[PDB]
Amino acid sequence: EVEGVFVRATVERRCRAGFCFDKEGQGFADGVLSDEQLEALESDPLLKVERCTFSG
Amino acid sequence: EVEGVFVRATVERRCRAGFCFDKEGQGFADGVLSDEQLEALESDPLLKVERCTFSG
Amino acid sequence: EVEGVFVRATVERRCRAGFCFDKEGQGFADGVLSDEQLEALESDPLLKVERCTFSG
Amino acid sequence: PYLFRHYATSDLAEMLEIYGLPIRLGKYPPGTADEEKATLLRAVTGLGHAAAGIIPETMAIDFQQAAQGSSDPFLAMMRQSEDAISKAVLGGTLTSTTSQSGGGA
Amino acid sequence: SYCTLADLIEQYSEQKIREVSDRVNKPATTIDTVIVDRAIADADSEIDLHLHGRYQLPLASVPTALKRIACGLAYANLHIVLKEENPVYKTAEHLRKLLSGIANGKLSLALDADGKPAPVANTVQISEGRNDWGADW
Amino acid sequence: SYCTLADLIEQYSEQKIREVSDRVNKPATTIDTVIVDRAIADADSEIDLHLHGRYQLPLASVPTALKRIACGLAYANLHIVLKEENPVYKTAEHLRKLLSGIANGKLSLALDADGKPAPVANTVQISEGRNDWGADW
Amino acid sequence: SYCTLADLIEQYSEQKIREVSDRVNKPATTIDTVIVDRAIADADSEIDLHLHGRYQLPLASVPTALKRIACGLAYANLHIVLKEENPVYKTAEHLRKLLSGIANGKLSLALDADGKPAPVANTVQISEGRNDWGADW
Amino acid sequence: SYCTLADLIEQYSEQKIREVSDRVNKPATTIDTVIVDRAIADADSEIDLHLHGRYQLPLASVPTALKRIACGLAYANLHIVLKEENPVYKTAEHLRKLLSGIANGKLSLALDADGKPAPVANTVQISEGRNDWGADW
Amino acid sequence: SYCTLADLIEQYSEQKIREVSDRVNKPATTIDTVIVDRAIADADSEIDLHLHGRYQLPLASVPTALKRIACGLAYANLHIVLKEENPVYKTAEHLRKLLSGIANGKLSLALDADGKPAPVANTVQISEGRNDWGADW
Repeated sequence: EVEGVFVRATVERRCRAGFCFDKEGQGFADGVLSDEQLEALESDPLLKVERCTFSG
Repeated sequence: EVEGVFVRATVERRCRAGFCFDKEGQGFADGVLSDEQLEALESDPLLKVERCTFSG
Repeated sequence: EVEGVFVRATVERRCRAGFCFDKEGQGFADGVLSDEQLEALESDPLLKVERCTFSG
Repeated sequence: PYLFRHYATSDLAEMLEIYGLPIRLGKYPPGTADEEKATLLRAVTGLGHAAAGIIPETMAIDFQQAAQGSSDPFLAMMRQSEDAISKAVLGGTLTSTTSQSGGGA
Repeated sequence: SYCTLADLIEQYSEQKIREVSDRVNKPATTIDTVIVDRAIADADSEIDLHLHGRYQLPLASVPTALKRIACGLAYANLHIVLKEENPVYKTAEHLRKLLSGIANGKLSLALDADGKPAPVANTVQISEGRNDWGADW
Repeated sequence: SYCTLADLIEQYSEQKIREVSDRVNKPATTIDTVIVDRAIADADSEIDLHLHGRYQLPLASVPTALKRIACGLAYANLHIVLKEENPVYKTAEHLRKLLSGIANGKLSLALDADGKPAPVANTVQISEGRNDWGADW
Repeated sequence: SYCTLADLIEQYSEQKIREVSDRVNKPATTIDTVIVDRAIADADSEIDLHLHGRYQLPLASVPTALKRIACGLAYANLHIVLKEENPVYKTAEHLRKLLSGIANGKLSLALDADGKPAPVANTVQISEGRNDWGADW
Repeated sequence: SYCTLADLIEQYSEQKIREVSDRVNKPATTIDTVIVDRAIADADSEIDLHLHGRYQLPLASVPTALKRIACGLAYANLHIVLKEENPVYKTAEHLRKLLSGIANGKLSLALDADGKPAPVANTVQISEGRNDWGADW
Repeated sequence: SYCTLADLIEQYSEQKIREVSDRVNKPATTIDTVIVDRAIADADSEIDLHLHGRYQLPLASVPTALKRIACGLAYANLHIVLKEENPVYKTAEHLRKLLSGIANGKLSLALDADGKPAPVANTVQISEGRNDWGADW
């Protein structure tokens, strides 16, 4: 099981091309790959964040 | 810029056609115009408030 | 009404072309225009100054 | 006087926190990648605790003064405030300007 | 890909690109796309060499000055033999001077279409800042 | 767009623009608008490269000196081959010198029509200023 | 408008202005007012570039030296092609040297007709001056 | 008006003034007063540019050296085209060197007829001098 | 192997490679693979000499700029006799200048295909850091 999910329509910093804008991607508290990119992508939320059990 | 939006997907009180509703997230905080009507539109955030400035 | 007048044949620094010489122009204590030029033109009097009510 | 003493004590605590190692700034030439920038930054960050380190001749580290002075001004202010408080509360004959020792009937 | 075959044709006319790109037919008849692609790739590689320390490599947008520089370098690369006094060589040298000025922080990389480029975080780094006793306790 | 085709024609006469812009007809007959547009865009890109650090990029108005500089650079860009001793090259070099002087803070960007340009906030930055105990308590 | 068509004619004779201004008729017949206006505007723009940091831009009066400088620069601008050894180019360079000397505070902008020019308030700025305890209390 | 038409005729002979002033008649017949007046005005404007920081502008008297300098500059201004090796250009350069030496405080402006010129009050300024307790109390 | 025979053919055309590689047949007929391999190996050895102090030797990927540099050096090595003014020699000198700039930390080694190169740990080294009494005891 993976612990870590953000499902409150919450905002996170995801960078597409030359800018970082609101979007929900990985949104997990565990990492095995893309750690250096995840840091920029996984900036903790701006707004209310609540976690669930995807169990994927 | 925009001082604040206070949307959280909820307006304070958007009253139209004689009925007062709660939706469309039209919360503003500024004295640009319609401050007297801004008191009526605002001043009732029943649900939580999340401020995310649009930098307009 | 405008408060500010100098009617004692008093001297004030008015600059015409490359020099500042005695002359009575604006001579008012209120300003809405030509403030930067008025400062040079509205140098407080050299001699006796008395004010009146033009009410223009 | 309480506010004066509070400000002086907080400022002294901050200055004591900054005291110790010097601030040192690293400089890198054009064409230094982000990974090398991060490595230089970590090296500079840990250089104060670490006695020794090596960098390319093209780089540079400058050790600048951190906080040089004394506790004299802060302590002077604290003493002034405390003397004022003592005089106001219990009088300026026994507490602030202490009456000193000396017995007798 | 800061420049394309269309950009090269527009800047130097299709005849010159055909003449300097067709190496097997005399007189030239068609433009060799592979040779042009390699020249453009080499120009982009040189520009990235110059710009790696100040901006992100995989730029999402191409600034116009970057387009001009890439076109010039690509055309200079399409010449098998290039002498010192050839004017194309002088243009390439001027463009390289512009690139060096950009790298040394004397020139700024301009707008792409409406937004700024993406500078790297090289200058951002600071230790962290220890300022306890100053947090309104 | 600091300069237009009208400006180029006015500065260099329509005949010269036709001669240096029409590459497919010999003798030239018409002015190619696409080539002129690309040359003007390249001139604007170079000027923005020079002016990005002192003023806002999307200028709402074009200063007259900027118009002259853009026209000169655009005309210099319309030459496929440009030698060192060509007078047009010397004019381009002088205009680039003017741009560099502006960038280094030795020349000021003049009035557009009646108002000043919009300098960037680079010099404005200061920490904030902590001056408690001095607010008339 | 530091100089006019009358000033150009007076300084360089009407024949030379006609020859360097009429581009469509060979031999020249009339002076093109639009071309002369653009040249004068460009000269004024360059002069303002040089003088923006020491005086107000919209000068209410034109100093005589400014008239001579504007006339020279305008005439130099009316040449489509201007080589380095052309004497008109040398005169333009001398006038630009005069302008640079004025900007660097080595030469003063002279009288317009009888009064001084209007310097900017750049040097005026001082903090404010806190001198309580010295007001005859 | 540091020099007049009489001074120009006396210094350079009436024939040369006629030759360099009459632009409409070939061969020249009369001296154009307007052209000479403009040349003299330009010379005076340049001299004032050089002398504004040390003396008052509207000089009530003309020093003799000023007359010679004005005559030389005015004659140099009457040439539409003036090359570098023209001796008149060299004389103008020498006179400009004299003016620059005067401005930099290496040469003094001589007597006008019997009295000194009028220097400006630039050096006079001092704060005021606070010396209470030293007034024989 | 930063470059291959295909890269050399693409950059310099197959005819020139055949001419400078076939030493036993006159006129040349085939490209000698051994000679080309040795030239490419020598170019790679020189590049490694220049890049050993900043990156790992056995690079897993070849940056594009490295490909261009290797191709140029390999072609320059295929000439038995190379004079100073030969343009190929000048190109080799320019590429060596690029390599030296990379070594001295003025240019960065660009992207290979999408990822960064692998810099060596030369700058990483620090003593260790003794900071007991600061571990939240």
